[PDB]
Amino acid sequence: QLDAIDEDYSQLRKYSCLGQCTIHAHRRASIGRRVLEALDEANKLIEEGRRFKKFGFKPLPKIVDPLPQIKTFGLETMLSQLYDLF
Amino acid sequence: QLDAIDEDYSQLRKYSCLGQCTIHAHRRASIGRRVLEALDEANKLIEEGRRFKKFGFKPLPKIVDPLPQIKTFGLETMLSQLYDLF
Repeated sequence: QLDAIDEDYSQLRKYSCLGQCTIHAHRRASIGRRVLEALDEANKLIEEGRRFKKFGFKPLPKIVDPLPQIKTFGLETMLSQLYDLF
Repeated sequence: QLDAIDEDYSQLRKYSCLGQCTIHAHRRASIGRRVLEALDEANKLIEEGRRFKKFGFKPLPKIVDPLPQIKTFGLETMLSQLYDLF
C-alpha cells in the first residue's frame, strides 16, 4: 500500500512551502521514518522476488475425479439401491 | 575596531528576515569567519591583558634638566662670550 505514503507526501508537499517553518516540520520525522521503512521493505521484497525459480506444484489428486454428467431419467431408484448395497 | 563587524552584522540582520532565503546566505560565511577571528583575537588580548604586572619604567635622565628661566635683560653679550670660551 505505497499509495498511502504517496498521498501523505503529496499533502506534505502542499504545506512544505518553506523548510524553515516548524508549523509543519514536526511531520517531517513521520515522513522520514515511513519512507525509509517502505524503501527497505520494498528492497527486501525485490531481492526475494527476483530469486524464485519454482512458481507452482502439482496438487494431490482429488478424492473424486469428475466424470461426464449426461442428463439421466428414472435412475433414482436404482441409484438408491446401489447406495444401499454400497 | 569591533564596530565594523558590529555594523556589518546589523546590515545582515536587516536581511536576516528569512532563514529560507539563500540570496543573502553567501555572506553568512564571511560573518562566520570574521566573528570567530574577532572572538579568538579578543580572547587572546584578554588573556594577555590580565597578565601584566608592571605598567611603566623610569626613563633615562634627560640630556639637560630644565632650570628656572626668569626673564633676563642685557645678558646676550656675556652669554655669547661664555659660549665662545665653552
